[PDB]
Amino acid sequence: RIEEVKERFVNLNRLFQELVGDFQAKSDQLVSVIQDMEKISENIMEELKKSGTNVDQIVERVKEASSQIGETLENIRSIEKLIQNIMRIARETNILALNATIEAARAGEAGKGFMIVANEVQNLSNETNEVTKQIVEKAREILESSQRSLENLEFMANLFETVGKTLQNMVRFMENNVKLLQEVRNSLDTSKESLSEKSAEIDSATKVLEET
Amino acid sequence: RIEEVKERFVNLNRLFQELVGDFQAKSDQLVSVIQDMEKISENIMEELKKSGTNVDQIVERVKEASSQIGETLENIRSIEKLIQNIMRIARETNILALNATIEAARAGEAGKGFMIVANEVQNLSNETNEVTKQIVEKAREILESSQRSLENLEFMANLFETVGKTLQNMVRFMENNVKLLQEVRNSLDTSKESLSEKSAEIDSATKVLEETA
Repeated sequence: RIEEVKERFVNLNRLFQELVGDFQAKSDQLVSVIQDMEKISENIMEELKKSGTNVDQIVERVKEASSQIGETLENIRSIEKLIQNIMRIARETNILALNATIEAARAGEAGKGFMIVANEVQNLSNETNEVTKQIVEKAREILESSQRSLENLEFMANLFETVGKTLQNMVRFMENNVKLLQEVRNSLDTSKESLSEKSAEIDSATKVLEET
Repeated sequence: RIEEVKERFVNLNRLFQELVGDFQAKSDQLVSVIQDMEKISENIMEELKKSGTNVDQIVERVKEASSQIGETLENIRSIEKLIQNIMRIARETNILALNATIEAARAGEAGKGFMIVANEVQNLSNETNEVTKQIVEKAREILESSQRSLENLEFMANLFETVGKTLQNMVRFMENNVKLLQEVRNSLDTSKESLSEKSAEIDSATKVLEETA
């Protein structure tokens, strides 16, 4: 009759033992899965850090390529001012020769020698002016090319903006991920311990009942 | 005596129940963060993939940028060819100016004026020669810059190549991590429900005992 209610306790004790036992098994198994990727996560965080250095270098490299394009733009400006000077020299040489040929014709037979030489200096002056425009044409091509480069570099800087922001969002997510996982493990370990402690006390108490 | 044990169970069960309830509360809160993180993860994966295509575009653009420097390289080389032509012309004009002073000097006093113009043409030719030297100096500095920029683009291209890989690695991790998250959620979901049923069963049975015997 009293032995009748004893089986009730023992039975209840079994229920606790089976519950905690399952809990221990479930959480340890969960903890193992979390741990299994703890290594893979360290490599990733270390990779995100090195990524920041690559990002920083790229931002400066793009900066450097721009200032350099800005250097040849300056040099072309100089070449253009210089080539214009050559052009003026050609023109000044040209009228000196032209006016030379006129006066050469003023004088008689002796002027013929000077006339011929002055005629050639003219042709040469006109040829220099011709090459000059060819250089201008090239200089202008380089200006066009350079402008397309500066725009291409801005396009790159624009597009890379998202890339930098994305890696930053990744680093943050990784911190929050690590933190969430820690809390998960923390709740599991803490709960398993306190609960297992509880069934341990329920087990002993049970032993007392049957013991005497 | 059945009493001291019965009171022991009642007390222990009570405390036991408080603990389970506590794990369920904290469990619920963690699950809420997991779910939110799975959504955040989804967005970051989309960001990662967009950065990938962005980097691909950039890889193609640095190649274009390299073509542009090379074209300036061809043109600046064409300019040096053209400058040499002007240099030959200036030499050719100088000796003509030289044979001119001589002829004027042999003409007599009437050649004094023709000597002046020829002397100036010489000087002008010499002038062209000097300006040309400055142009050569500038034309080389552009080459120096262009090559320097070509090496910058080269190291840039391979720098974008590292980021591109890193991006694919991140995509790989996020895909994996999302699975872990889903797995932890599911594990928590099922355990909460079973722990609840099992704990309720023991709770009821404790109450049935506490009231009898």
